[PDB]
Amino acid sequence: PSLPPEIIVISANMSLEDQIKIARETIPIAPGAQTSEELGRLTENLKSFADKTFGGCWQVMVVDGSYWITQTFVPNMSFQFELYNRAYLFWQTSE
Amino acid sequence: PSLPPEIIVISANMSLEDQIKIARETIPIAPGAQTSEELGRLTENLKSFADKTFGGCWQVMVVDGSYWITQTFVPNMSFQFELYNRAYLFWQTSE
Repeated sequence: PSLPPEIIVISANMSLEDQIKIARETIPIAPGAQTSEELGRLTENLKSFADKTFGGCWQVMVVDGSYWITQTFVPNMSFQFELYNRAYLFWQTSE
Repeated sequence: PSLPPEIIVISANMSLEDQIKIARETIPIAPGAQTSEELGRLTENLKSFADKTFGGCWQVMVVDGSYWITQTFVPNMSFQFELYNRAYLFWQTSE
């Protein structure tokens, strides 16, 4: 057990186990979605996936493009990975 | 007064007054930067601007592209605007 090659990690504060099961849930339903409500309830079923599995309130952000974040202290789990040149940002916002 | 026409507001939890001074500081130095060594430390002198002016720790994310966030309760000031088709996201992470 390791992360699929399809998934390219940008950043993680997280166990591989939790990265992997984010992997498994994401890769099948993610590439189907292309314009805006495709993605709108995609993020939402990803958020709703995390809250069920990992606990707390989660924020899921999807990006088509390139980005730059200041670095600051970020308290909860965060996972950032590219799947087929589309970025996925996960933040647990509560426990 | 009002916001310059260049700035297209995506979301705000903020006074116009505080939105405007983000406009003021951003528009001159933001469009100049294209490289990652530019933008990487652009976000940073934007963050470092907000922390001095508005207080607390801020997270500034710049995007070249299109994006989708889940909707959730977001506690502090947040401003999101497009300037010359490059989006700028501000989050105060503490006060």
